[PDB]
Amino acid sequence: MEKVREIVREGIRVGNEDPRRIIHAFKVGLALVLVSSFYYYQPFGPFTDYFGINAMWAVMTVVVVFEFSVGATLGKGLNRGVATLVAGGLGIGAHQLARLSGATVEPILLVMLVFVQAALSTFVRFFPWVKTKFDYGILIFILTFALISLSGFRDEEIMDLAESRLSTVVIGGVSCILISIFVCPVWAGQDLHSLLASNFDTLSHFLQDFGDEYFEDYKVVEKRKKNLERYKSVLDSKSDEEALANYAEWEPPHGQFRFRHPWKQYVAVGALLRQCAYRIDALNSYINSDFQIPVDIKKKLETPLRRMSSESGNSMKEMSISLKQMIKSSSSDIHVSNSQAACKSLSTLLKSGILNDVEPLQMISLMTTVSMLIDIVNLTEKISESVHELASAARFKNKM
Amino acid sequence: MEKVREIVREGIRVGNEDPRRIIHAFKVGLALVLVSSFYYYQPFGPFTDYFGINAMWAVMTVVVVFEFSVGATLGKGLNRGVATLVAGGLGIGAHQLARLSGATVEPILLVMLVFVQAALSTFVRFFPWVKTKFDYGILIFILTFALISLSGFRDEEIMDLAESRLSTVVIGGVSCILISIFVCPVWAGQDLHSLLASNFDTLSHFLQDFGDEYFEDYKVVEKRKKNLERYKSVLDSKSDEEALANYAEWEPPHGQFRFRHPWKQYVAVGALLRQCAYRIDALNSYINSDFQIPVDIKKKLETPLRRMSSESGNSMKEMSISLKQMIKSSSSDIHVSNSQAACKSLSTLLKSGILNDVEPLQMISLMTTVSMLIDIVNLTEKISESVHELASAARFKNKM
Repeated sequence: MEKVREIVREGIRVGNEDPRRIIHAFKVGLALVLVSSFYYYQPFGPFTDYFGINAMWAVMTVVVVFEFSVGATLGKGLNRGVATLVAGGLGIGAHQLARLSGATVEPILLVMLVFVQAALSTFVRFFPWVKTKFDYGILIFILTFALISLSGFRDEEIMDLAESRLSTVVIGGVSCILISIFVCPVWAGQDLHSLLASNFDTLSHFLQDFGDEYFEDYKVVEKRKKNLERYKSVLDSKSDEEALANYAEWEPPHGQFRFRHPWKQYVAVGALLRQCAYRIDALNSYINSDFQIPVDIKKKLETPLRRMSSESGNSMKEMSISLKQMIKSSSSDIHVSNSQAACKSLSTLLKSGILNDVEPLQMISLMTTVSMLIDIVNLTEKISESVHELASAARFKNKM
Repeated sequence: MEKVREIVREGIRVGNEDPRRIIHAFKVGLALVLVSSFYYYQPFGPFTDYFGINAMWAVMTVVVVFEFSVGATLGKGLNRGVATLVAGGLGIGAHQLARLSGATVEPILLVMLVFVQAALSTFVRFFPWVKTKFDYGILIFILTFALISLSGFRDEEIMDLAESRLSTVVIGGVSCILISIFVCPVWAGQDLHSLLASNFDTLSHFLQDFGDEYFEDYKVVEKRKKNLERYKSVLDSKSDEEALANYAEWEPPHGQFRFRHPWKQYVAVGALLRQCAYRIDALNSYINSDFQIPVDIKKKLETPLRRMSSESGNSMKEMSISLKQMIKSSSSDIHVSNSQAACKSLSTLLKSGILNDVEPLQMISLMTTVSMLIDIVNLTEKISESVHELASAARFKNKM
């Protein structure tokens, strides 16, 4: 049980994190049973079934194609479909050519043609473009060509083999797509939105908590995690955005995400958020440092830093709220202009030379924090306007 | 041609970048032909071949298993093997149970058992551990179980189906592994080393070029790229290290990488390098800023910054050189101790209060750069000792 206790604790962890994993776990079985039921009771027309494997290949297709998102299954399905089709055309042709050649030189030319096309496709699988969109496609290309040709089958049982494999791929993939679209869908574009909104939320949290904390047993450790991992989640979430983007470019236009939709913008805004998290990471590194500033000097500058920090955090919150609800807004304008005014005020206060009573090491630490905050304000401005452009160029809801 | 000109330019780009992609492109075809040649001319013993698909499944295995690295193919091959074996045991058993049940309630219990095991395995495919090591394994588990059972085959043609699919998977995978190991190998551990060494190299370059540049039409843009992307390559190279690590934990102990080898250390050193690149990124952001410091004040502090920058860069170069050749060294010691001395010297020079002639905005910029450099020195110390521990705990060549 002790290993079983371990596994059930981790299983229920993954469970309560997200129930859609459970619903999808059932969707797979539902699609499998649906397909096998189609092939047991022929609904209207019994096919050739010349080899007796139609059911085997339909189930192999369904297991291999079905993925989590809706775009993912749509992509694996479309790739598998078109790839098997074209590879079938070429396989039929090449085997006809081989029959044309001779009787003892048939296998040798079959070998030659398989070698050439397999080598060339494998080398195409190292491009960047194909690697991001259609690696499974080129895989099935190689697979199906060598499947059709190099099979030790007579010259007459190929005109049927291709149609068998092709029709099976079609019907299996279509079952997977329809189940995934119309049972309890899991769209990737929506997940990308909520991921973006989670990033913005976490940053706003840190900014407020910083405006509180920079001027103050095991609970220290709880708060340490409450600061560290909260933002660090943004730093290690670049491949996930990049993946949800590739999947989301396949989806069909559902409820609120119209057809021509700008995902590349979502990844660009991702990059900007990543830079803001770099800066925040430096700030946090100072919060948990060893050389520590006397509180009085930081209190000498509490005020403008307070405004800048709090107002940047409010602006991030406004962007998150306006995005997670796909609603259009303009509160970011005032909540960023206030921070600009606070920045110029801070510059003027620095012009007063009030810092002429401090040892320069403390000057190192304090001026570092000042610079980090200033850079964050500027980046928040750019993010604000970029997100504003994104929303406008996507037809968000101007109802407010 | 114009699209073809486009594609040939990109093809030759990917080509000249790395020729091992071409050699591997040929390795795939060589393995395919080898397998089909085995199944055409039975070398010693003709199998049952009761269904006429042994060649089809052998080629499907070879195309699907073969990957770039050596660890990758070894992993996909081992997963496919053990998974098909265990799934075969269960499929045989369950179909016997179904025969035990009845005659018209056979398909229903078959359905039930497939549903249960498929659903459970799909839900196991959401763990973290299984997701990093054996996702293909659980995939083939589901695949082969439903393949064996839900196939519309009589109760007597299963004792042969399992052995057919299993022996085919074995022989195909073994051909792929042997070709990939003994033709012109592409190890993943070696790639991880050279990736690490490339990271260290790029950082050293930036440090030297910074010690030159911080105190100075289209050529500005060439140098801008020569600074930006050089280090930015380290920032977006976390998933690649993480992937080469998973692949490298499968490889067999070849020439210089002994059996028990510490890859997790290579990823940890990766994380530390990533932090150093964060700092460097802030430095570069200041280099390309708009508000610009008058040169004279920076010249007031050129000297200790010069030593610190140059010596950290030299220390990084020493680590890279000692690692890329798997040779052991101790030049890092002196080349880091010199930087420590320079840091204390800089602190003392700051104690002279020489900075009492500067407007505090310039103080913001200058103290920011000072702090970045100091933090980089400290991180370089930690990286130095961590890499030193790594080398020692891996038995590097103490010949110098």
